[PDB]
This record gives sequence, structure tokens and C-alpha cells, in this order.
Amino acid sequence: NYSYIDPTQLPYDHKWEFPRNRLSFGKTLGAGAFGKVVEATAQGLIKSDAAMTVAVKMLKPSAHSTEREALMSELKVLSYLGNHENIVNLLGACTHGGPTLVITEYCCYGDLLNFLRRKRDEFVPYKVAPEDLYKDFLTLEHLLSFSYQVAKGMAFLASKNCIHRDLAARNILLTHGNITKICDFGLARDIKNDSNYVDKGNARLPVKWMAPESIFNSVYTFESDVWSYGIFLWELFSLGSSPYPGMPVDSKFYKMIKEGFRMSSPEYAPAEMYDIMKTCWDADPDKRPTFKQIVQDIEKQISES
Ligand SMILES: Cc1ccc(C(=O)Nc2ccc(CN3CCN(C)CC3)c(C(F)(F)F)c2)cc1C#Cc1cnc2cccnn12
Ligand SMILES: [Cl-]
Ligand SMILES: [Cl-]
Ligand SMILES: [Cl-]
Ligand SMILES: [Cl-]
Repeated sequence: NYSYIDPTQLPYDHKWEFPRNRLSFGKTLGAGAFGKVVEATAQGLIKSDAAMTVAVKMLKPSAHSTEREALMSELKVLSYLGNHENIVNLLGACTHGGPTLVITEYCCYGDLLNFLRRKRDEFVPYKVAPEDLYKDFLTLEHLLSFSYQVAKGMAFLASKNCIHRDLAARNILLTHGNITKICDFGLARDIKNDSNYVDKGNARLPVKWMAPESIFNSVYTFESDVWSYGIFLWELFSLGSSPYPGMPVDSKFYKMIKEGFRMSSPEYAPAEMYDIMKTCWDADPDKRPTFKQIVQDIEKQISES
């Protein structure tokens, strides 16, 4: 599950350890068969005795030994990555005296996919009438900023030799100020009943976001994440539509991907952003751009707009 890094050899820094009893669990933010993410308040996180709201990831009583390893391995990965601007920020953890708890920041606006669909109908391509700024309409400027932030976050993950493997709008959190945080819901997502994940072998995988080498050879690299980022761009500029609309993942889908069929540009994608999508979807991973190159490309687009 780890292409390059070895989490078993990666230490869990004990500066992260947080007292279990100082958390007050609240509403459930998301849940899968074995794990869940809950909103919570932590008492002694901030130096002054003032409480702050956090999100906590934990396993359910249904979880087995495989999931207990995965949650601890996830904590080691998050601790190894450290805090970054474009990544959801680990705040602490609880590792003894009970089950593993992973504490991160709370992102007020939820996941990006639901945000795009919530904002889709009032989307504004050009400038917002200056009286209408209180409406906080979704604009093309916001979409470009989202692509830029996620590309920077993925560039940082690549620099840490880390492969995301499930990059999609559903795995992007959104905070105040239209700032995105890459995340991985993992076990806290009900992939069993999520139509975006597809039965393949004995796993359920996000096939429509996956590069061919990941589908057919189970190969995950920096450049297979780049492919997923291209699908994410299509999600973004279609305002939250499902990729390859109307095409179920079946034998014809695999042949069409293999033979070079690619999606058309979504209705709201600038031509230069669609140019990025096509290069991300190159059958040859070596011909695909790097995330660092994508950041440079998008940065020039934002300046010239
Ligand atoms: C409590 C919690 C715990 C953990 C994580 C989490 O995303 N962990 C994570 C695990 C791994 C990876 C990277 N790997 C991917 C796999 N890959 C094979 C290895 C590398 C990353 C990543 F960000 F770097 F991508 C993140 C998020 C939350 C949340 C939350 C939260 C905050 N506000 C809200 C509002 C609504 C809902 N949730 N929510
Ligand atoms: Cl546990
Ligand atoms: Cl990894
Ligand atoms: Cl916002
Ligand atoms: Cl074209």
C-alpha cells in the first residue's frame, strides 16, 4: 500500500500525544463500514485554557486487526508529512489508554465535491457585481485557485515520496477563505455503497479516477496521481459532475480507456486548464507533467487572468 515510503520504520513523534479525556465528541462528519470522523472539542490543545473545535478519526467496533494497523499506519504517515498549507493539518493523537484517535483541524465548509454541487446553480464565470459580494457565489477565479492549491499540495506529497492513490474532489476539504486541504477519508467513507467506487477483484476502487497502469498493473507512482488530478480538474470545471457521465465501469470502459478515449472538456473549463487535463491523461506516464510543472502552469494562468 506504500509505493516508496515505509511507515513501519517511520516513528510516531510523541509530541503529538493528547489526553483522551480532554476530547468531547459531537456529531459524525462521515462514516464507513469500519471507521468514522467525528467533530469534537479539545480542552487543552491551545496553550491558554480555551477549548477549540477539532475533527477526530477513529475506528468502529466492527473493525478488525487490518483496520487497526491501517489507522496507526495513517497516523505515522501524517506525522511523517508534518504540517503543510495545502494539506489537512494533524493536531494530535491518542495512542495509549484506548483505541487510536487521530486529531486534525476542523474545516468548516466540508468536502469540495458537495460544495461544488451546492454552489453549482449560482456559479458566475466573470466578475461578481460588486453589490453581490455578500452572496459568496462560486466563480471561475475560485476554481482556478482550487486547482492551484491542490496541485501545490500534491507537489509536496510527491516531494515526500508519498502517493495519495485516491485524489478526487470528495477527498478535498474546504476551509474559510476558499482554502483547500487535501485529505484522505479512507475508512471513514462508505465505499461499499458509494457508486464512485467500483468492484474490481476483491477490492472496491475509484476506477474512473485511476490511471491505466494502476488499473491493469496495480502500479502507483507520482505520475498515476497526476492522472487522478486530471480527472479532479474535470470534476472541478464541470461543477461537481461525475466523470465519464453515463458510462458504467465495465468491459467497454476498460477497452475505451486502453484505446485512448478521453473525456471532452467540461462546460466551464478554460482551454489552458483542459490542455492540462489532456497531458495528465497521456497513456505514457513519462509524457505526463509533474505536479510541480502543473503549479507553474496554473500560476501563469492566474497572473494573466
Ligand atoms: C479526523 C481526520 C483524520 C485524518 C484525515 C486525513 O485526511 N488523513 C490522511 C491520511 C493519509 C493521507 C495521505 N496518504 C493517502 C494514502 N496513501 C496511500 C498514503 C498517503 C492524507 C493526506 F492528506 F496527505 F492526503 C490524509 C482527515 C480527518 C478529517 C477531517 C475533517 C475536518 N473537517 C471536516 C469536515 C467534514 C469532514 N471531515 N472533516
Ligand atoms: Cl484502534
Ligand atoms: Cl505513500
Ligand atoms: Cl469559503
Ligand atoms: Cl482540444
